[PDB]
Amino acid sequence: GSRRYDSRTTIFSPEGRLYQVEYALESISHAGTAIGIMASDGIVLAAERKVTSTLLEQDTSTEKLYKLNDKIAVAVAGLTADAEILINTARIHAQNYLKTYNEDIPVEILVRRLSDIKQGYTQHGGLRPFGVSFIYAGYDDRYGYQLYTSNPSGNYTGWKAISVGANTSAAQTLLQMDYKDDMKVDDAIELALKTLSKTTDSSALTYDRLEFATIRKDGEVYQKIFKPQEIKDILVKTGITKK
Amino acid sequence: GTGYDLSNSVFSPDGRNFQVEYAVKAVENGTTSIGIKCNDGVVFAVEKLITSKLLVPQKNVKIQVVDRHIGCVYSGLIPDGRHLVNRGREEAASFKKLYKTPIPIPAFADRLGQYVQAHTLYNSVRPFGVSTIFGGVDKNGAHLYMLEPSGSYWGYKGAATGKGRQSAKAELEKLVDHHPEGLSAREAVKQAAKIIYLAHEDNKEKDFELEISWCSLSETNGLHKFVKGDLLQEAIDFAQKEIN
Amino acid sequence: NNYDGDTVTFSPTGRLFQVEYALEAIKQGSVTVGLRSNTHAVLVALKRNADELSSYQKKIIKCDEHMGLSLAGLAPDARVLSNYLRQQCNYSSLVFNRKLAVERAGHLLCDKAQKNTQSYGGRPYGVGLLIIGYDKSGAHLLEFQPSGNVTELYGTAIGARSQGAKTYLERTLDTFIKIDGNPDELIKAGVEAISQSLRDESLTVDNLSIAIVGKDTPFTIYDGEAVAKYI
Amino acid sequence: GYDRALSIFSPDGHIFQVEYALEAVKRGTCAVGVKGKNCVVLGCERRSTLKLQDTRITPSKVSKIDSHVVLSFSGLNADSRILIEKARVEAQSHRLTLEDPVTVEYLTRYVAGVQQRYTQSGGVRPFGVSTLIAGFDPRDDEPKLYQTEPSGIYSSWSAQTIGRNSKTVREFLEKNYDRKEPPATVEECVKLTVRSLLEVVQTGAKNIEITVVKPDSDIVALSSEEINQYVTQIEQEKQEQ
Amino acid sequence: EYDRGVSTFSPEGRLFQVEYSLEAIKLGSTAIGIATKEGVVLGVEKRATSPLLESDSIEKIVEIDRHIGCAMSGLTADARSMIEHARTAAVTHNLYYDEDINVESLTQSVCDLALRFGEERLMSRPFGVALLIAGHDADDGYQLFHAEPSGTFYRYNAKAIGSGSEGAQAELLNEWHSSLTLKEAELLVLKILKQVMEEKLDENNAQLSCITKQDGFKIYDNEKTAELIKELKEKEAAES
Amino acid sequence: TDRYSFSLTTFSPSGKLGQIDYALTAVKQGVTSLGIKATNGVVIATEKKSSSPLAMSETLSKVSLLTPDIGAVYSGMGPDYRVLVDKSRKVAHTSYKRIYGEYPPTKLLVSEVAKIMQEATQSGGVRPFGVSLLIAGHDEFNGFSLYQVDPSGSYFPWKATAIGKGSVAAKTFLEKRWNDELELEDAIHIALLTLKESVEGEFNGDTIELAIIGDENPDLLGYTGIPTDKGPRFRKLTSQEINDRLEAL
Amino acid sequence: GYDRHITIFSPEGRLYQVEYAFKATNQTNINSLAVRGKDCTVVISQKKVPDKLLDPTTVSYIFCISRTIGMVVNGPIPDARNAALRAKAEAAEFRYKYGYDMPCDVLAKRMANLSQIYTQRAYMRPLGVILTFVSVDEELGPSIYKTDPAGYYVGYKATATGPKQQEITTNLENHFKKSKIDHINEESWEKVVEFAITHMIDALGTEFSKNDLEVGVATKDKFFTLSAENIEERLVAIAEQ
Amino acid sequence: TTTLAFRFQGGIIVAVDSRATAGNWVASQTVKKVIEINPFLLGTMAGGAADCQFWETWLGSQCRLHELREKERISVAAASKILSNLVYQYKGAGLSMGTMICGYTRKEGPTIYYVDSDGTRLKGDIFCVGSGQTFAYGVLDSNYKWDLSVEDALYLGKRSILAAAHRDAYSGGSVNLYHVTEDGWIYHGNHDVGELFWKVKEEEGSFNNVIG
Ligand SMILES: CCCC(=O)N[C@@H](CO)C(=O)N[C@@H](CC(C)C)C(=O)C(CO)CO
Ligand SMILES: [Mg+2]
Repeated sequence: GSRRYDSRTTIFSPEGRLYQVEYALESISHAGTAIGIMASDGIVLAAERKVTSTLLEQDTSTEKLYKLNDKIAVAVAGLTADAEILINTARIHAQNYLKTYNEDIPVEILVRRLSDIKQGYTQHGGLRPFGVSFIYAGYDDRYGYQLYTSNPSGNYTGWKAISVGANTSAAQTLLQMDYKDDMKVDDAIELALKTLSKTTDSSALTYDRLEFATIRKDGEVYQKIFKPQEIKDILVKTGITKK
Repeated sequence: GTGYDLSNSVFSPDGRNFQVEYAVKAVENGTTSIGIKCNDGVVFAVEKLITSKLLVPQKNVKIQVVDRHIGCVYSGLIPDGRHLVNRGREEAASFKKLYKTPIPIPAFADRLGQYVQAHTLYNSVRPFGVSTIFGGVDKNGAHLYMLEPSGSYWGYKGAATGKGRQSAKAELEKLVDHHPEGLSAREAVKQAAKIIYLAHEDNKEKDFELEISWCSLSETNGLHKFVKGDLLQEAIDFAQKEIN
Repeated sequence: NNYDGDTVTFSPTGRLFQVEYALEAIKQGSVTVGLRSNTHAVLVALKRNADELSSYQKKIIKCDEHMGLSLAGLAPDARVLSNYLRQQCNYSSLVFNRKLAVERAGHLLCDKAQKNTQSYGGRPYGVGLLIIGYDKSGAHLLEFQPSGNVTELYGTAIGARSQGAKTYLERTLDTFIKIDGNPDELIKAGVEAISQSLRDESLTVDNLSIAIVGKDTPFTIYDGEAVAKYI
Repeated sequence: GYDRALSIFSPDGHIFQVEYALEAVKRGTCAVGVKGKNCVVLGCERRSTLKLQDTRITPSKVSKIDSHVVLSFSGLNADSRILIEKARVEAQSHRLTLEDPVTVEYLTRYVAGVQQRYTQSGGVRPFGVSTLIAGFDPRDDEPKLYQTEPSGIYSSWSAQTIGRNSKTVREFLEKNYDRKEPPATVEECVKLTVRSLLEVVQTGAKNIEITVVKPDSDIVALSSEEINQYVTQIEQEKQEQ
Repeated sequence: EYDRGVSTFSPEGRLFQVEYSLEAIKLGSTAIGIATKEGVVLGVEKRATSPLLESDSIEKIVEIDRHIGCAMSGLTADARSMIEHARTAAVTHNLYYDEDINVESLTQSVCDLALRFGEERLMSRPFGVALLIAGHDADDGYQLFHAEPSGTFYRYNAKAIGSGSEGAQAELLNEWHSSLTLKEAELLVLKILKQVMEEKLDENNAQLSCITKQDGFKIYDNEKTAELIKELKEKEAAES
Repeated sequence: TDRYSFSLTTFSPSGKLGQIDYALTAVKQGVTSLGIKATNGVVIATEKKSSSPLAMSETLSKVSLLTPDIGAVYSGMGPDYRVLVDKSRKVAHTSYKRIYGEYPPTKLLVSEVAKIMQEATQSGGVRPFGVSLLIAGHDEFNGFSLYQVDPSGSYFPWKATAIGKGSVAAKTFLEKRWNDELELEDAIHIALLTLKESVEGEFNGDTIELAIIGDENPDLLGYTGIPTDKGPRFRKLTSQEINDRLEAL
Repeated sequence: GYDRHITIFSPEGRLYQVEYAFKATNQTNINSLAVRGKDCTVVISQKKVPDKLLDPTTVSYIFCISRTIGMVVNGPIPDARNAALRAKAEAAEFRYKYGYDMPCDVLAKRMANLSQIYTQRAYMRPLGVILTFVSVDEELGPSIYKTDPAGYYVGYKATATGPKQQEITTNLENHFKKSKIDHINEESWEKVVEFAITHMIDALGTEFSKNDLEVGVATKDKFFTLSAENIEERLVAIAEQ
Repeated sequence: TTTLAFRFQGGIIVAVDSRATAGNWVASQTVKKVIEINPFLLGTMAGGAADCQFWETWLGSQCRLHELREKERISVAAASKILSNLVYQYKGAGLSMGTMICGYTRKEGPTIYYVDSDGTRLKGDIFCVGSGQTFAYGVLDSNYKWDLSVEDALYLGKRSILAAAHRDAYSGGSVNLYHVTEDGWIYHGNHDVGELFWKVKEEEGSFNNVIG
């Protein structure tokens, strides 16, 4: 029958490793770098666009940063289409939680739901996993500001600062060097921009090659996706470009 | 590359489905079976290889009937032939239920052909290991058809399949060439007995039992009946006289 | 050999190797013989034992008061097939108040077995069945193979070394065909036939099973001391 | 739809997918469980890459199945999440239908049955997870410690470890656990557990989790400072022997 | 080889997965059964993998019903599904018929479940466990059945399964007679277990149980088994 | 039966999704098609490569309307594109117009077709689509937009781009010829000039297909009497208009 | 390897099964052509009856799909009849659901969509047939639309299919370059049948008897197939040309 | 029907009648309305005869399965809840049953649970179910006290079922008596009303509404 063509995507290697999970992580390793930093009063997400050209529109472009609800956002590294599938499911689950409990979904619950969705593909169904890694930046009343990551294995972890995609080792070393616990959100913006500029593969770091977002505080939490002009302003403000 | 013949419904670089051709190989290794369309009907005949004398004679019937007017004989995997005949019986039943009239021979042929051809579209199923000679009398007269494991079927003045298919075919052609006006029903019965006896020579090591049925507009009133009794013995004697 | 992976693959010769391997599973099974006259039909079964502490496995299965079978091969597949045959006889009796003809039972088994030789996933049944029955047409004996081919015979044998009993019945045909109205002589002929298929054994009370069906005799199975008179 | 038999037999009588799941368990964090006279202690190893990791929000290795029964694991953490969810749902269902919380053995048998089912179903791979389930049966002060493997086997243990370098910890436990005298005090049991972890944990504390289980739904996870106290006691007594 | 189906015949006429599962059963703990006229006896090697393992939690002999017990050997995790099926079969037969289920019928139901594998959903592989089903009913008295993942089952006066089954079968064949008593059967089971065991046989790594028409199916506690072991030692010491 | 219930697109050890790369390869061998966004409209163009001169070119329409304000062109395997445009037209109604009464924005329809393609790269027993699409649309709150959708399901917004054989050369041309002050007529002119390099044979209205998303066409509405019903912005250029704009190069 | 057996992409972006189905279309060694008249559409095909045991009247590759649509198939007769039955079903369902006769091009698009499905889903093999639909559509006039195993479909001013396809194609191209129109400027369908037979005899270089041809004519609100006697009339009238 | 069960110092007393009626027709006078689920578990029957008999036999099957799986006697709470969830699955379908699960376990002591086809499940010390529950309730409540002797409690249950059998037309036949102690249940005989009435009238001096 068809059993000869079945690649068996949900089997174990003799070492106890999932072939497809490892290969999808290797795939994500070539994706644009994304960084999340959790300050004491905010969270910062930054990412570099792998797709670059003079003719690419940036105003209407959303490739790496996505809104899940009004208090949680994601930085994406990997297959953007699998990412959009998972983001749609996550938005639906957040709105389900809202309809059921009349409260915004706690960040870890949403992250765990999305990680369970990811893990399902690695145990049954005989389908390929999602070639996407996520950095979730969120806020809830129970734990405050939260930063999580999720890889195709379905495993998820919580971080003060973290990076996914290309040059994760260099970015993680730089963050471990320059991260302090009591820092504010603006210092985190500066640190994220510095790490992206030091780990980029391009000549210089411009506004057109990166996406930026901040979840900060009026007693309320505001989620800001940075526009190209705001990105250019913050770049010239942190001393990475001039005018 | 290679491996094109390992799965069904796989096109080879020359555009062939090797599994169907292997099914045809399975067909050719079967016993001889023929059909002769005469002036007002059709006659079907088959050789039954009597492997031992422990076989109860006149039992173990091979000729099958669909509805009351269709006769079917097949060479190859006997169980695949029975399966195909069961499907054809379901088709004829549904056709009668919806349209009241018994299913015409071309309509029934297309039912069988679509079924067999569908069995060559997927790797999850094996093609039919039979070739089938069938037919009968409808409102448009007598019809004889032969259907291949590929799903290909055609209308024939005469048809033959199995081991002795070559000799049989030749004999059939002689008939078509000698009297183009046609044979009568009983004449066709005796001639089918002759052709089965002649085609048995390719299996002359083991003894055989002749089996003949017919569907004639005048001799059987359009119904399918086994040729038995005095007429069967008459055909057997005609065959004995024609071989010697 | 790349053509023996499943039942949906024809070999270039036109063969179905999984069906052939099921037949070979039969040939490794214990010997059982069946024969019939014009009024009766007998199954004799040499049931095999795993060892001397083992039980000689049940080898004859009743399907209805007028029909039964003996098996050679994979006992589970014979259980499945015998249950199907029981259900078909039961359906005949319930819906039509009609004892199922033995020929029709053979046809139904043929179709049930053929369904497994053409579909991916699953296998042909690894059993051969000898089916005896008395119906409105008299006595009947049928041989059933996993290929689906069912054939009506006066006598036959299946299992290991079955050719001895086969040739014995081929020679004794005109003798046992005329044992009408004397079940003991028919059973003795069947036991001599099954004895012709022994190499380093001899029939005893533990390894013998007999089954009889006939004109005024419903399908009955004799096991143990009941068969001692035929040894 | 997808029902292909992934876990099948090999000619030597092995189900390679289950053994590879055991392999995945062998590369997971170490987990140890020790039965006291009136408590069960579960210790767990954290990885040393905790640089920048947020310990407040990161999932802990010891998950509470019910007020009286807790579960730790070794292997793939996502499979563990699936198993833990199934176990918690079954515990609430047992409360609902029997009007009595699950026994540690019943919960263990349910988890092991799920794992076994996964080695027998088509289209699915086994769990790369082995579990230690600890607690006290309702209205009982006898400790219970059970272990389940990806194959579906489960068994009771006076003390047991699974995961990476668990053979060293197992040798230490076989040497230093007396059936005649189990650790009487909670302190003695926690001390034995942190010693068992330190045999393989080359970082010391902060890379050690400890959860104590006492009867009648008393469950407490030790803070890093209490673990540091125990570790300093172990280091002081290390020179003695 | 994954390049074939689970329901695939070998050229010799055997099911690959069935034979391989039998090979897996050969690797399991030893389980021996002896059927007498005073009852049936089932013994198993517990086989602890570490001194820390509490040997009491090794349930390799289970109760199907008050008159039917079971001993498992091989991948004992696979046994659970069969044990629940058999317990449900016995209780359901008692519900439908107000009587105890015949031992052969219970074994047949288990084996009907056994070959329900392949690729309308079934299990993917055969069981990796073999069963000794001991019981008593009024029709055939005391019975001991051996149930394989092949769907086939046999009846035995005595039968040994698992690791070291060959020599155990030989010993049983030599030492079994029809007039064997229950205690004699217990001692013989303990003897063969001690012979094929890789450790010194004691009450902690060997479990004994029996089925009597009077008292049903009872698993011997540690003390009775220890006394039987001491009595076997005394019996063996009184030989020349 | 359908035994193909498993993914036919898996990760290689290098991390590549082989079938997606091979579908992109199949796209690269497709006829050149380009799109250019202006300030008052968008233009999409392609070459009408007919195999036989006996074939009628008008039936082989490579530019397809999706909504009255959104059109599409492709490079790759024609039939995949045809079934994709059918699915897109259907989903524009089922998932949006029947819910909100208005046609969907360009980005949302693009994401729906991207979801279809991503399903094709992950569902059981199916190959990815062998096409890349250029979707040119206009909505009230985003203005004019031009998106490119790949077999992987990835989509990106372009000021101007090209796909197919002459993709690299055409894109270089567009990069050195495009500015944010461009007009719809200037964009049509640049599109014609860019196609002139990617078409070696005859270059007339009969051999090229060109369409625009510009202003609303009340004459193409079919009815009058609803002041809010402005008309369709998608308009396919006729061969005569193409010739009139070619004669003045 | 296996990318040559199912409809998936080769590293060169090719579907080898589709190409091999295209190859299978020429298995019957029969050529056919289709031409458009003033108000009709003619299809001629070769009629090869090799066996003397065959009923020639049942040997056909032209199908009456609807009362207005005719279909000639280049390929094996099992796949031909499969596609023909599917087309008849689709045309009847169209007339029922939408209240007007299915247009030729719409049926072509339907069959082409099914072919595309076969080339994208792996469980179903492509049909090794090339389908030529002819009609006199109420909105388009004489129409010829062709569909191939690849899922491609297109209309033609005239067309030809088979092994000697290119020769007939060249002849027709030359005639239409000379004639400067896209059809046959003849009023009667008999004259268009004559034209088609003449140009096939010229392109193939072989004469035809009445038993060597199959002629299907589509006129307004009718599609029929000529008998051997009607074809003999056409040939006899050709003799004077 | 009239069934009653009450717990006191000495354990549990269970007392039922034995009459089954199909309308005004007395279908039977010898119906066993106590199911002996196990040596420590009894179940009373009141309502549809088929419903009660069938579902309590099924409950006994479920309790046997529980013993086989958990190697432990099922609790009274668990058995009552099994039956309760079963009948609630059929709520509205037309099941008519009113049962009392009475038992002793080492965990919860002696326990009486009332279950009905409505899905109601109640734990209690005294219960009377059936068409004649009010009649038995009168006598039982008027003569109940916790510190009753086993003899006195047996006689109180017998007398309450007798009073119900007297006044209620649909109750009668024979009183079936059971005593549940820590060691399990003990049957205390089938007492025909046709003689017990006159015996109690003579010895007790009650039933002065009757001629005799
Ligand atoms: C012939 C069968 C017809 C039947 O089922 N009658 C029922 C209800 O009319 C019935 O006999 N119920 C008894 C209970 C016993 C029989 C278990 C009862 O509960 C009281 C009234 O509640 C007696 O009337
Ligand atoms: Mg295909």
